[PDB]
Amino acid sequence: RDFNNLTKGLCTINSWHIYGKDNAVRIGEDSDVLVTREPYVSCDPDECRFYALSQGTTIRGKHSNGTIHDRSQYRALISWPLSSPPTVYNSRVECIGWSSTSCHDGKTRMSICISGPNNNASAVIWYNRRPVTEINTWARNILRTQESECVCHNGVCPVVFTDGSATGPAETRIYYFKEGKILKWEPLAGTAKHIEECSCYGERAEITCTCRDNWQGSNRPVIRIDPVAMTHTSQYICSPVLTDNPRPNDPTVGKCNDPYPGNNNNGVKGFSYLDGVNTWLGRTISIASRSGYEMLKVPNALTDDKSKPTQGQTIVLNTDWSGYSGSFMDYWAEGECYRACFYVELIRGRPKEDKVWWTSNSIVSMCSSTEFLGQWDWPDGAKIEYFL
Amino acid sequence: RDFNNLTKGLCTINSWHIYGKDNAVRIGEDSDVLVTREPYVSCDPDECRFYALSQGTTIRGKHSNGTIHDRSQYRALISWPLSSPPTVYNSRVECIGWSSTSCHDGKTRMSICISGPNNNASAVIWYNRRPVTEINTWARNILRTQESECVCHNGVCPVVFTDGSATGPAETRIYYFKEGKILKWEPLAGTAKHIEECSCYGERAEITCTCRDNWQGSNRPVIRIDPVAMTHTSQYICSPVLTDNPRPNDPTVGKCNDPYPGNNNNGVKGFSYLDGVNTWLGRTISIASRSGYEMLKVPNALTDDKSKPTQGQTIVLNTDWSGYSGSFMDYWAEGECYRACFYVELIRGRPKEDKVWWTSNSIVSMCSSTEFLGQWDWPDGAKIEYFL
Amino acid sequence: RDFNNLTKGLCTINSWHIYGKDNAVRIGEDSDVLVTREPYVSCDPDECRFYALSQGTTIRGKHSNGTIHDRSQYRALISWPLSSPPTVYNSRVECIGWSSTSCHDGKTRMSICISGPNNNASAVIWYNRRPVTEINTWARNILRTQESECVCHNGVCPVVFTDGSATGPAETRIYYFKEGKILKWEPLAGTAKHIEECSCYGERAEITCTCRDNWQGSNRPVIRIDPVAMTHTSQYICSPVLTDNPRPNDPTVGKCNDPYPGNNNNGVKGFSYLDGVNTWLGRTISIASRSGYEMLKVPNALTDDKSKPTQGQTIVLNTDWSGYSGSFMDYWAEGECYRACFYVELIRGRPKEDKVWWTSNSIVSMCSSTEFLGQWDWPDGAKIEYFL
Amino acid sequence: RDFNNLTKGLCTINSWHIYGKDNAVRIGEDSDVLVTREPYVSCDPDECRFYALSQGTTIRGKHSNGTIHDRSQYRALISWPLSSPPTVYNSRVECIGWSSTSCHDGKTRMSICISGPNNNASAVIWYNRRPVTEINTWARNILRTQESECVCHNGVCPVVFTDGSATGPAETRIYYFKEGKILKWEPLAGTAKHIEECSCYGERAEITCTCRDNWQGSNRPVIRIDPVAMTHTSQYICSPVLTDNPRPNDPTVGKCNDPYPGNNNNGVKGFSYLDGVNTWLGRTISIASRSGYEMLKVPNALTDDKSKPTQGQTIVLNTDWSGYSGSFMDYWAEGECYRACFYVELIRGRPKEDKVWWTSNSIVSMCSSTEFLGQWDWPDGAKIEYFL
Ligand SMILES: *[C@@H]1O[C@H](CO)[C@@H](O[C@@H]2O[C@H](CO)[C@@H](O[C@@H]3O[C@H](CO[C@H]4O[C@H](CO)[C@@H](O)[C@H](O[C@H]5O[C@H](CO)[C@@H](O)[C@H](O)[C@@H]5O)[C@@H]4O)[C@@H](O)[C@H](O[C@H]4O[C@H](CO)[C@@H](O)[C@H](O)[C@@H]4O[C@H]4O[C@H](CO)[C@@H](O)[C@H](O)[C@@H]4O[C@H]4O[C@H](CO)[C@@H](O)[C@H](O)[C@@H]4O)[C@@H]3O)[C@H](O)[C@H]2NC(C)=O)[C@H](O)[C@H]1NC(C)=O
Ligand SMILES: *[C@@H]1O[C@H](CO)[C@@H](O[C@@H]2O[C@H](CO)[C@@H](O[C@@H]3O[C@H](CO[C@H]4O[C@H](CO)[C@@H](O)[C@H](O[C@H]5O[C@H](CO)[C@@H](O)[C@H](O)[C@@H]5O)[C@@H]4O)[C@@H](O)[C@H](O[C@H]4O[C@H](CO)[C@@H](O)[C@H](O)[C@@H]4O[C@H]4O[C@H](CO)[C@@H](O)[C@H](O)[C@@H]4O[C@H]4O[C@H](CO)[C@@H](O)[C@H](O)[C@@H]4O)[C@@H]3O)[C@H](O)[C@H]2NC(C)=O)[C@H](O)[C@H]1NC(C)=O
Ligand SMILES: *[C@@H]1O[C@H](CO)[C@@H](O[C@@H]2O[C@H](CO)[C@@H](O[C@@H]3O[C@H](CO[C@H]4O[C@H](CO)[C@@H](O)[C@H](O[C@H]5O[C@H](CO)[C@@H](O)[C@H](O)[C@@H]5O)[C@@H]4O)[C@@H](O)[C@H](O[C@H]4O[C@H](CO)[C@@H](O)[C@H](O)[C@@H]4O[C@H]4O[C@H](CO)[C@@H](O)[C@H](O)[C@@H]4O[C@H]4O[C@H](CO)[C@@H](O)[C@H](O)[C@@H]4O)[C@@H]3O)[C@H](O)[C@H]2NC(C)=O)[C@H](O)[C@H]1NC(C)=O
Ligand SMILES: *[C@@H]1O[C@H](CO)[C@@H](O[C@@H]2O[C@H](CO)[C@@H](O[C@@H]3O[C@H](CO[C@H]4O[C@H](CO)[C@@H](O)[C@H](O[C@H]5O[C@H](CO)[C@@H](O)[C@H](O)[C@@H]5O)[C@@H]4O)[C@@H](O)[C@H](O[C@H]4O[C@H](CO)[C@@H](O)[C@H](O)[C@@H]4O[C@H]4O[C@H](CO)[C@@H](O)[C@H](O)[C@@H]4O[C@H]4O[C@H](CO)[C@@H](O)[C@H](O)[C@@H]4O)[C@@H]3O)[C@H](O)[C@H]2NC(C)=O)[C@H](O)[C@H]1NC(C)=O
Ligand SMILES: CC(=O)N[C@@H]1[C@@H](O)[C@@H](F)[C@](F)(C(=O)O)O[C@H]1C[C@H](O)CO
Ligand SMILES: CC(=O)N[C@@H]1[C@@H](O)[C@@H](F)[C@](F)(C(=O)O)O[C@H]1C[C@H](O)CO
Ligand SMILES: CC(=O)N[C@@H]1[C@@H](O)[C@@H](F)[C@](F)(C(=O)O)O[C@H]1C[C@H](O)CO
Ligand SMILES: CC(=O)N[C@@H]1[C@@H](O)[C@@H](F)[C@](F)(C(=O)O)O[C@H]1C[C@H](O)CO
Ligand SMILES: CC(=O)N[C@@H]1[C@@H](O)[C@@H](F)C(C(=O)O)=[O+][C@H]1C[C@H](O)CO
Ligand SMILES: [Ca+2]
Ligand SMILES: [Ca+2]
Ligand SMILES: [Ca+2]
Ligand SMILES: [Ca+2]
Repeated sequence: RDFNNLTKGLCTINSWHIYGKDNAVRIGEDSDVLVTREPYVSCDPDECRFYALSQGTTIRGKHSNGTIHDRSQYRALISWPLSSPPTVYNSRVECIGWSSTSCHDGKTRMSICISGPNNNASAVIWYNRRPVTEINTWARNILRTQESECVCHNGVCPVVFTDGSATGPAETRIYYFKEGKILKWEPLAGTAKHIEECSCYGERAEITCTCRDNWQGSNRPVIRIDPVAMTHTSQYICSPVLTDNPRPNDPTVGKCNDPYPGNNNNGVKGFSYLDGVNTWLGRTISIASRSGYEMLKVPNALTDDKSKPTQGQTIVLNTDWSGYSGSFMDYWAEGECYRACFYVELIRGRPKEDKVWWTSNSIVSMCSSTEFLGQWDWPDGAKIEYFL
Repeated sequence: RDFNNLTKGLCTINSWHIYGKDNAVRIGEDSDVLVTREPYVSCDPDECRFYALSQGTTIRGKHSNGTIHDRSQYRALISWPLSSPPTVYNSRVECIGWSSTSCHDGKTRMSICISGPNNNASAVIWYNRRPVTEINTWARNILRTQESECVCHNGVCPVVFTDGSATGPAETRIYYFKEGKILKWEPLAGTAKHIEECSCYGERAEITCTCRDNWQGSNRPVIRIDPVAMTHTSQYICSPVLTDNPRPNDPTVGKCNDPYPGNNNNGVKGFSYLDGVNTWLGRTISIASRSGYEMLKVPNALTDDKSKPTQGQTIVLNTDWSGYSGSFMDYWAEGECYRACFYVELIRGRPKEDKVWWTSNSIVSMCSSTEFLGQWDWPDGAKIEYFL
Repeated sequence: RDFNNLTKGLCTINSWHIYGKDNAVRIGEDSDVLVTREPYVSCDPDECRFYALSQGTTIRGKHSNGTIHDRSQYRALISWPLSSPPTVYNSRVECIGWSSTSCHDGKTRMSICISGPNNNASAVIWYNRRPVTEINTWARNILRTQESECVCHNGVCPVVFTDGSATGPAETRIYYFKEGKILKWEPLAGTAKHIEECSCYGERAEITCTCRDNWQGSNRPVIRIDPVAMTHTSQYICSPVLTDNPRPNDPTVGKCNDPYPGNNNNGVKGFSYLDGVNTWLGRTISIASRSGYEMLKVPNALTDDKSKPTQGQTIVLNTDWSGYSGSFMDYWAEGECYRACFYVELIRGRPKEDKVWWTSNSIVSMCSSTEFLGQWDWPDGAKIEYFL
Repeated sequence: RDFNNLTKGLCTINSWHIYGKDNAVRIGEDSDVLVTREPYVSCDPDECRFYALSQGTTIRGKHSNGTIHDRSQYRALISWPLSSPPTVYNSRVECIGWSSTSCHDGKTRMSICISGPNNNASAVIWYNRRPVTEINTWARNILRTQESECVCHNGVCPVVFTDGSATGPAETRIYYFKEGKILKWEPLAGTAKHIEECSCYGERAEITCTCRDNWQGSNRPVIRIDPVAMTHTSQYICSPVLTDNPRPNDPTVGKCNDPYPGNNNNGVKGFSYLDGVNTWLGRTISIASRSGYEMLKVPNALTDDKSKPTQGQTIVLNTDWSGYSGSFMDYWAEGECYRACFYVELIRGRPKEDKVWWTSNSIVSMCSSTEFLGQWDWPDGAKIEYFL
């Protein structure tokens, strides 16, 4: 009925409780589960759902052969009920394409899918399940966006896009949408040197995005957006607790306004919640591959170039595969504060498990507790050998 | 609540963006997907859906053997959520039969299915999911209709039917329905010499249908209908850019009031949007078979017998199978103009791929953009060899 | 909102048009379709659905072995969307048991299932999807009811039950329900000598049921019920056009108040519409087995012991299996009269096709037209050999 | 709209009628049915549903190997339509974990899942499908709860938890929730010496729970809770009709305030309805294993240490497997009294049927009748050999 406004601050994060888990690959071993990757979670005022890019085949289907590839005509943004698997029979298609974002503004949902060949991609912006706006590639090199939910304030839903090189300077733009229409866009500003796959959350009328510097940075760039003034800035997380992957070993002092060097041309989508002493960072446990996942409480990580962990929680053991992770919150829960949440994509199959011809994932997701809860670990749980 | 009125003109068509794609044959390789053909798309005020004639079997089922045949007791008009595949578990049956049309008048949906043996077929007209009117065969030779959506204006939904020869003069009638009841019908008038499978759209209180002259014409007949006066006329697209299939090579000058010769007794359902300089024609790229699909901007194609393309867009490469194509619009979108849309049926299996015993299709669909968007191609994507 | 009242007469029946067909056995060859038998159709004010007794297994499942048996703990009344098949994933369970009826009174649905061993069965009467009343066996011999929809008038929904011998005198009772509670019951009166499986319809405040005399009659008993006075009478169809199965050949004169002899201890559920000159009878074409199905217009069949057909329609060829048939109408359609409808169960498998270990059916259903429509035939369409 | 209040007494229980049965294992032999255990039933004001702990795999799936284990990261509370099976495509996930309860307070549903390793488990309390409260393990030994529905009165929904030894003293707490928040909790009081898996029901503003003393008792402990004062007491069922399993043979005199000895360190979840002369107890027929199930009318069982059966009903024969059983009622049915209901879990597979590698169940459920209804027995019905 009214546009949602970001009027609350973050709740105190003292631990993470289990929120949703779909066990998709385990169940998909013998049921009609779509192959996916690049999942996320997003809430409407009455329902929270799982989202992902389908590969337009089931995991047991012969067409799963080749699904390591990221961009094909057979991909689509799909959504499905929380903690169910993305099946053929219960998945709703939001739009067609191989890069996406989606968010509800309090009245209805905007969803964005990019499709096309590398040199001629375009974004279609859907609002209230109708296409409204289209945006053509500006740099003719894989126009691409967040792969997790956007955030809205009073109708204004900013979205970060990047078009251009994955291994050198690219052209990043912030579009400010309302009802699916472009109110304004700006080129990237501040000191972030490369931006991909922003993970965003909203509190007290401000939107914070933690992104992936694929080119040089093992610290993560951060964009902070004012959705009333429609202006932004960017920097890196200052902390020596480095949160991309792959990455070098943690130093004692990080970098605020430049990429922390050591790994070039690679990375993973990730997120953080940056809120003074209430600051938690996600990362893979391995510095080498997408294995393991932990949350670390790192007070003032954004602004303190020597901040180190004061607390932590294991999400996925380093003997289990992880993948993309990102932020969402239920902006429509009752209560005085917004409860931080996140998901981790648990990638199975290629390239690490190459006895199968497919790549897919399942999802685990947690939200914060003000309790100090006991931890478990949350692996995908499938036995690859069953698929041989 | 009120009947919809065609009060808008067409938006400017500067390119086509991806709208929906179900990847049915790829997914159907290992999931319970119904065999179909003759698909289309149609919008209600709150939802747009895929439609097709089911063959009353799954593609992996042994009963798919023989589904090259067009008319059996096991066919039905089914609909299903946009870009999902037509599965056993998510397909809604509209009515029983082997030829159909369907359209929403703003209050509720009329759907029409024809069934019966060739010499004794009948149409049942459903309105608000109840049968209301029945129409018996008048020429005792395969009573048949549009195979794509009809259009309504103030409750009046005209529908084109043909009964009689596919290879000689036949009896074409235009019925004017309201709430499922016959207000009036007229025999075909104007200069179109044979009519099948009209693809219709509505703008500024007028309904334009592009049809298939199966008997002699490689140019397409056009019926223009006034749904207030309930009168119509017909002619052919004047343009030398010939849009049936199979067809001869394009000439320099077309024919306005007669079939353009060169191919007899064959054709394919197709469509155009005819709007002065804003005129786009669809066709197969091959002149010989249902391969490839392109959109061509052909200014004043309807009225200019020498008009040639000023712009174009590839939809399906000539190394991929196409099939039937037709028009629909979301008459209930917000905004100042109606956004032209279309689908292309991507036929797989027999007769061209005869190593399988079945015939089926999947669907791709696009709508117009006022941007000049980059193009991709959109094949079915299934590997027939997986089905061997 | 209000109880429905039977305030209309029957429409003129000049032919039958196709209404619904689920092709369940064809589709069930390779999808998760439940084994059923004893199907029917029943309308709510907003929706008409298919109903049947499930056998609590799929047709391809190993537990379909043995489903020739009528009464087990694994049966339930299920319903599902019109013309879809009864699948595991789309079938709604109404209640548990192996004999049923169901009807909507304009406010909500009453459904009745009987379960139990032969000597200790009981009916549970559900209303608004809650159990309300229970009725214990009175004759300790397979308490059983209509296997097709009941009819309501001003809240009053009479239902016919029989308890006792299938091959001799039994105890038949008519219960008058309102909101699931017993207002009254009466023992069978009039001249019908044995009653099973009544097929009912309602017009002008009167409910007519055509039933099965399993003991002696090849003519069908008829119960006429006044749902305001809650009284009834019974007789047989007088016509020599005999409509049970198996049966002797048709005579020239039938019997009004006694069973027409020639076949003992056997029969099939069937129906008629008895409305003066507007009278149509259903029967199997074979006098020997459940093969073929036709509708015959037999003016004054109920009251004229020499009435013969003046018109007819083939529904199922005598080279195709039929089965149970029964009546329903959409009491909530718009218009001045009620449109007669019926279904025919198309039984496949045992005992006639004993190369499979299962028994199941699919459904075909038609409603009357005031047109003289062309006829087709409507077989199940499955190839038993595919199931070997 | 308003919180439900327990304002009715129990209806007179003269027998039990069949309520729901899903036949899950029979159907699951060839369809995508999830492996479960620990099922129950719970009503909302408009719908009653089946609930269970999923094992995050189908029964035919290779991941069903190992599902004898109770606690894994792949378990979740799921619900699904009454008498349908828990399939991949129709099961709704309530929350993630391996121990649960759920109840509707008249406005919305509270659901509670516990997850974690044995020494660090936590409960998450969901209300209106959002997480609201979290409770950390207090005794670091498998925090666990009812495995059947809780009961609410005026918003207050008490829940029994136990943390600590299964074979010695443990710490049992009663939490009083409202809108998902903790109003109060108390440590267990009264004379019950060990509490697990309480089966609860509500009448005349009082909640009665029959539980499992795993440590020493073959009589069942009972907790009676006042949800207005938020206080409780506990004792055992006094009756010599002993209702745990395994158990010694029935004596002539039971124990009111102590465990009846004979079996240590084992038991099964069960229930009773304790209402003076209207008192019925459930138990397994075997004293040795979870085989058979009967209901016994035992007047004043709670308070009379010599009470013996005056009536009974067989639910499951002693030649069929049973399992957990528990109580629920439809608090929103019309009428002057609440109708007692219960379910029995029918466990199949390991450890008793060890030719399969899985453990699963199906469900049967009954409600009371004021009639003296004939009895049937209600086995799972699957043939284990089909799964070999
Ligand atoms: C039941 O559940 C409980 C709740 O989960 C669980 O208790 C939790 O236990 C976990 C696991 O131990 C704790 O997480 C750790 O937290 C560490 C920080 O806390 C320490 O440091 C603080 C600041 O000085 C102290 O305040 C704090 O003390 C207080 O709390 C204590 C409770 O544990 C209590 O006993 C104390 O007396 C006191 O009150 C405490 O001493 C955190 O540092 C640690 O993370 C590091 O270690 C992990 C390896 O285990 C790494 O995976 C992680 O990445 C961090 O180390 C890496 O990075 C650092 C920063 O750069 C580097 O310095 C390190 O060298 C290391 O770097 C290497 O590895 C990297 C990752 O691979 C790589 O990138 C680098 O390049 C390099 O190779 C962990 O998060 C959690 O906080 C506890 N929670 C609570 C509320 O207590 C309990 O155990 C369970 N109970 C049972 C019975 O099972
Ligand atoms: C990224 O995305 C971009 C957007 O899609 C894409 O750019 C697009 O490129 C396509 C593919 O080239 C363009 O489509 C073509 O459009 C042609 C018409 O445009 C020409 O002619 C105009 C009129 O004289 C000129 O105004 C126009 O110039 C302007 O625009 C230019 C941009 O391309 C610019 O460079 C110019 O300087 C200027 O500003 C331009 O010169 C259209 O004619 C063509 O269709 C024909 O060709 C296809 C074969 O390629 C056939 O499949 C098609 O059927 C048409 O040819 C057939 O039919 C004609 C009519 O009868 C016959 O004359 C021909 O002989 C031929 O007939 C044979 O074949 C038939 C079909 O099989 C058969 O039936 C016959 O019997 C016979 O055998 C095509 O549609 C598109 O317009 C561009 N869109 C835009 C906005 O620019 C860009 O390339 C992508 N970028 C990258 C980097 O990949
Ligand atoms: C396109 O669609 C059209 C619409 O469906 C279709 O036309 C229809 O054609 C069917 C099939 O022929 C017609 O059904 C038949 O109707 C017969 C009754 O009509 C006749 O009798 C009337 C009364 O005297 C005449 O008024 C009537 O004449 C009028 O209409 C004519 C149109 O056909 C027109 O030409 C005339 O000039 C005139 O205006 C007409 O003469 C009906 O009797 C018949 O049923 C019997 O026959 C079937 C065998 O074909 C049996 O299966 C059926 O059971 C009936 O016969 C059995 O039972 C009788 C009663 O006891 C016995 O007397 C018989 O001996 C026989 O009994 C044996 O078999 C039993 C069943 O197995 C068994 O139980 C017994 O023991 C014994 O063994 C049939 O229903 C239909 O009415 C036409 N509809 C219309 C509107 O015209 C048209 O053909 C299709 N067009 C094309 C081009 O394909
Ligand atoms: C059609 O449907 C009808 C409705 O279901 C069905 O009739 C029902 O029949 C069942 C099965 O017989 C009845 O259930 C039994 O009820 C017994 C109690 O009723 C008796 O005792 C009363 C009190 O003295 C008498 O009032 C009562 O008489 C009245 O009713 C009669 C109707 O049957 C009528 O004929 C009379 O004239 C009169 O009006 C009647 O005499 C109940 O005791 C019995 O339960 C015990 O027996 C079962 C074994 O069959 C055990 O499984 C069960 O556990 C109970 O025995 C065990 O426990 C007792 C208590 O400790 C011990 O004393 C026993 O020794 C025994 O203990 C062993 O076994 C235990 C379990 O394994 C073990 O734990 C122990 O350690 C030890 O090893 C049973 O519930 C039902 O009440 C009838 N219902 C009605 C309304 O009539 C009818 O038969 C069907 N009709 C047809 C035609 O099929
Ligand atoms: C899931 C998994 O086995 N992760 C291990 C981790 O347990 C660990 F052994 C590791 F060496 C690592 O990268 O930390 O190697 C991973 C595999 C490797 O980095 C890419 O092949
Ligand atoms: C899909 C496909 O292969 N189309 C080719 C086109 O690529 C092309 F090669 C063609 F020759 C054509 O008709 O244009 O032949 C088609 C096949 C043929 O016309 C019928 O067999
Ligand atoms: C379906 C079918 O084949 N019906 C034929 C009918 O075509 C016919 F040949 C018949 F002889 C008949 O009963 O009319 O026999 C049926 C089979 C038989 O009565 C029982 O086996
Ligand atoms: C289902 C079943 O066979 N139950 C029988 C009962 O029929 C019975 F024979 C029994 F001995 C019993 O425990 O009563 O043994 C059960 C199996 C045993 O207790 C554990 O293996
Ligand atoms: C939480 C848990 O492990 N519950 C299991 C249950 O899954 C189930 F497996 C079970 C059982 O079947 O007996 O026992 C309980 C635990 C007992 O109550 C002893 O404390
Ligand atoms: Ca990087
Ligand atoms: Ca032609
Ligand atoms: Ca008979
Ligand atoms: Ca015990």
